[PDB]
Amino acid sequence: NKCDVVVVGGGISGMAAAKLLHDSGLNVVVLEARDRVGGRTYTLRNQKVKYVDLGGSYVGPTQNRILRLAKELGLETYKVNEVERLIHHVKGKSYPFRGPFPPVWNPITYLDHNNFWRTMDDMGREIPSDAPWKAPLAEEWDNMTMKELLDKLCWTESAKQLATLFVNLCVTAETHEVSALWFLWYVKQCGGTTRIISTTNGGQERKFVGGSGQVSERIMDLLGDRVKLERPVIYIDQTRENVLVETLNHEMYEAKYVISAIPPTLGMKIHFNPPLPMMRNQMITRVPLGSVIKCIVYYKEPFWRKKDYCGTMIIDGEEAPVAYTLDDTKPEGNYAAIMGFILAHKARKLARLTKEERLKKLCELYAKVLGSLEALEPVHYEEKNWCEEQYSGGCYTTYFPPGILTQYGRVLRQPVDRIYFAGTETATHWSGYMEGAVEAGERAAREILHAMGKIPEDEIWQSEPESVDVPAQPITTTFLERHLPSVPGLLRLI
Amino acid sequence: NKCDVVVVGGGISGMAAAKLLHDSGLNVVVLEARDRVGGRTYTLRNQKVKYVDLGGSYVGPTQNRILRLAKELGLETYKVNEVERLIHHVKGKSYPFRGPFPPVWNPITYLDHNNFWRTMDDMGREIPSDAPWKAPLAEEWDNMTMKELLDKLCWTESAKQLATLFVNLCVTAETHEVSALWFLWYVKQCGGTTRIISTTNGGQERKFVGGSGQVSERIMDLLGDRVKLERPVIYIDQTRENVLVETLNHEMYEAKYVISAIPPTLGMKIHFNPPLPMMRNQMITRVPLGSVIKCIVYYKEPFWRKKDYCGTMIIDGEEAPVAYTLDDTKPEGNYAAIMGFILAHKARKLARLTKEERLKKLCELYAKVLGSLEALEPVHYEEKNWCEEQYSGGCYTTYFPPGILTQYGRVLRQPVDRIYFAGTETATHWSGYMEGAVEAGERAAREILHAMGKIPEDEIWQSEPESVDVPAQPITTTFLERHLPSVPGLLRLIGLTTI
Ligand SMILES: *Cc1cc2c(cc1C)nc1c(=O)[nH]c(=O)nc-1n2C[C@H](O)[C@H](O)[C@H](O)COP(=O)(O)OP(=O)(O)OC[C@H]1O[C@@H](n2cnc3c(N)ncnc32)[C@H](O)[C@@H]1O
Ligand SMILES: *Cc1cc2c(cc1C)nc1c(=O)[nH]c(=O)nc-1n2C[C@H](O)[C@H](O)[C@H](O)COP(=O)(O)OP(=O)(O)OC[C@H]1O[C@@H](n2cnc3c(N)ncnc32)[C@H](O)[C@@H]1O
Ligand SMILES: CN(Cc1ccccc1)Cc1ccc(COc2ccc3c(CO)cc(=O)oc3c2)cc1
Ligand SMILES: CN(Cc1ccccc1)Cc1ccc(COc2ccc3c(CO)cc(=O)oc3c2)cc1
Repeated sequence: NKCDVVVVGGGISGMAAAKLLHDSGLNVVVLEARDRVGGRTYTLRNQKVKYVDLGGSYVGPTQNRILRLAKELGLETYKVNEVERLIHHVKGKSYPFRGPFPPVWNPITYLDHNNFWRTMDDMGREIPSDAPWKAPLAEEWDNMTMKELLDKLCWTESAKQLATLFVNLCVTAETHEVSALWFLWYVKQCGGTTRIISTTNGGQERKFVGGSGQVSERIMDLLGDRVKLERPVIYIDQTRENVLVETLNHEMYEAKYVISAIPPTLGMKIHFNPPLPMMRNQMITRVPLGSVIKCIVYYKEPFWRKKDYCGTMIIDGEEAPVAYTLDDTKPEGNYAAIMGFILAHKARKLARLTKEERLKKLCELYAKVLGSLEALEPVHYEEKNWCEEQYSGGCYTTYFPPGILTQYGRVLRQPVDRIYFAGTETATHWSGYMEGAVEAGERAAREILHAMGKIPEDEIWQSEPESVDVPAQPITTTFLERHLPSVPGLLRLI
Repeated sequence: NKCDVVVVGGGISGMAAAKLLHDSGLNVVVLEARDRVGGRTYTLRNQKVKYVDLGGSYVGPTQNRILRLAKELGLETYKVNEVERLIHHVKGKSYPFRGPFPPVWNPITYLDHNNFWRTMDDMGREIPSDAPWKAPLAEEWDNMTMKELLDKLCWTESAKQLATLFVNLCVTAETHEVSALWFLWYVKQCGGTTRIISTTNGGQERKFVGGSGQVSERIMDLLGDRVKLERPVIYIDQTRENVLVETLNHEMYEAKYVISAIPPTLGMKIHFNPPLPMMRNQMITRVPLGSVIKCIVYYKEPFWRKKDYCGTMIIDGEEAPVAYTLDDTKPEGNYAAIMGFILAHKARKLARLTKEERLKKLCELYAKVLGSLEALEPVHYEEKNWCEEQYSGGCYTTYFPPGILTQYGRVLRQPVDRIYFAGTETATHWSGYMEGAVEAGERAAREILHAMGKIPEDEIWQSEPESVDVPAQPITTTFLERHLPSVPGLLRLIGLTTI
């Protein structure tokens, strides 16, 4: 019935918001559509896997809010295995390498590849994190897909395939589907190409012991009966003195304020009175989520480490179901496993198959990439197709098609009367990640503390001290990386 | 509570479906979200306008189903005024012309222009109406925006600017927003470039006496109390023997089948049990509608006719609020009016102005374009911003961004258990129009008649006799239009001849 704030959605963002309001002395209710909390994080437990992250999993340096929240809740991290060599599989062959991205040996291709990622970072430096529509070339860049940008920029097929794989892996969408402006903002607001792609010293450095689902679960433990499971919100009425929020199971919640902590497009599942203003009414029809099946094959031992492979595979080409993998073995060396993503159009394609059919295809691919018959002998398999989730819409995050971010992007976090907007999509650092979810939940919470007169405006956005446990090292470039010419640049000099 | 078929949506599609099902003996209920039927058609009546269409309005040759439905309901059509000259306004100057598109005198530009719409129609013939994703180059065309297609095809800026305006007018979206495959399909399934753009012998030839809103209102008259206004559907449960459909005002309806006759993305407003299959689940987050404000400025007299202007203006330029107008004078010659569209990014930009400020900007534009100070003397104004409609999502219709139609297109009208899909977006001919609404509504109803064993499979898709009142002149080309080279084709002829 009555409270101070109703939070819609019990993902990390909603939970982080609810925890902050609760800790400040307000009465909060969290309305969650599903029979669980965690949303796009989900940790499955059984005896075969012990625990496995089937959704969001990795955290790394510069993600200081999720690390502080998780540490307070009593969680600890361990490092993803990256002691041995990475593998780039291209044109049916495996090339082992060390470092964040595969070395290029052909000198023309080297120039072209080097220029491409240098250029993504250069372009990013002109895009404000909190307002990408204010980039000097915002409209130009927003009216191009990433496919067009890559066709203009890449002179070699081989750099273009690498760059395409990069886009597919970062945002689980095809290059032709996404705005260039949006994608370039996305990379930049994670701290750039190196930081976004890297395990060591990057976004995939670490996992939580026991799974990331414990973040949402432990906050639920704190809030007790204030969290209502299987309460999908259908109706929010703001015509009266207090805000009225109705659920599908026929309950009514009354509050001074609401935090919407759901993906923007899932706003469509709610009937509003009065209707939303025009820009938000259209925006929420224009912002899909990507497509991904997360797949984990278990083995008796981490047999790849014997061949001096870490388990990371970057896999080129149309025929491979999986483009990217990481070692998902536990810290102790047991429950050996490879984690792989079936991305974008391959997710639509292979979802038709049975679970056993997908396992066979993955095992045969890994046998080829890792060069071991051991890969043909899985002891267990887990997978989740996030495309089929009614209350997520896909994974990892919301992508913006061409034209949308400049026309509608301004309204993402704009309050609608007494509704404030959270969700990772509204963050300005690591938006799309669990880190963004924390930033956005806590920021929306503090917007409401400010509307209530409890805090000054300058405390709505709060900086975060660096994690002592997971410090950031500088991102560096070499002299040659910075000043080698592009392919057209070399041509002009001839 | 109990019936044979619940129809969700009381637009033309829903009402056509419900009418067919009722006439064949079944017990139907229509659940409509709004306090009125008609959806994206809406006829306003007051003493200043008598009546005016603020949404869907025009019908034309080849739209035989809406013409038949309208005629059986006791409606009549009249011709939109195209007696005098059209105007093309570009770079601040007005160029009167006759015929469907502004003729191009600069020969190079002529070749480029000619080639552009010829290539639109050529590519269109590659694309099956009922399965655009089966075109031989479906993938390549779908992975491209219309902006990229026009940048490759137009060797002159003037052709490119005309092509851009064509896309904005047809689908109320920017060239960079829409899939090339989708747009080429959309045009082809309307009968091609000429048919879609034309007043005489095209989509905009006629209007209903009294407004298009009467189609929905008259079917509601025939169905009586079976139509339920202010029943937004929130929940559809298919787990039991009978389908359960729940509304926001707390009513439960129980049926054998459901027709969903709402724009695909407004399917998001419904919670499904069991959950939708993956492909539909994602598809309905990927298919927005366009952006338009429809504006009608009333004048003492249709003063433009006296200058030998019919009232049609094709207006190119960033400063121009309105890109296209038609004469909206009553057939009796009174309530003189100009109907205009504010399209795509201009809808967004100008929505933040007041009604009075928008009227002012339109008048100043019309005055310049028509060369007439009388345009600054309006007697009345009406407008409707469709972008602000919770239960439409925009107008005229749904567009597909790059990559969506090939990946998700095949599930648009794929039934989900005992839910069948209508709405104009699921039609194969004049999808996006009132015609497509009628086609899709009647087809979905007949899918259900087949499921119930009342008709054979070959009667689901039914052809439509040609209107005797609105006969279709065929679309013809001249020899020169068919065989004149493109710009790069001419350049090839030049390089070859000089060797
Ligand atoms: C799915 C996924 C995500 C993911 C990733 C891999 C996959 C396969 N890998 C990641 C990673 O390694 N590291 C990382 O930091 N993030 C990763 N991601 C993304 C990450 O999981 C997400 O950014 C994050 O979990 C998003 O959190 P947020 O709190 O913003 O959103 P959410 O989890 O979707 O929660 C929304 C909740 O709202 C409920 N809901 C939806 N509709 C309603 C209604 N109408 N009423 C009530 N509740 C509603 C949802 O059920 C959900 O719980
Ligand atoms: C908006 C517009 C449309 C239009 C046009 C100009 C404008 C500004 N010009 C046209 C023209 O000149 N000639 C023509 O043939 N078409 C033109 N268009 C398009 C035309 O209006 C539409 O194609 C057509 O009206 C679509 O009919 P359909 O029946 O397919 O779709 P609808 O009208 O949107 O009806 C949907 C109904 O469903 C209700 N609804 C929505 N959600 C719910 C829920 N959850 N529960 C119950 N009911 C729901 C809507 O309220 C609506 O009545
Ligand atoms: C193909 N690419 C080329 C390249 C790109 C940029 C700069 C230099 C070279 C190398 C590369 C290496 C590793 C990656 C991995 O990137 C990600 C990005 C986001 C995630 C996420 C998102 O949360 C989850 C995850 O499990 O793994 C990820 C992995 C991408 C691209
Ligand atoms: C700019 N263009 C150039 C061109 C386009 C194609 C072939 C040759 C030249 C000419 C032109 C002229 C008129 C039009 C008008 O097109 C439409 C399309 C759909 C509608 C619709 C859709 O319902 C409603 C309406 O009131 O007006 C429309 C008007 C478009 C294009």
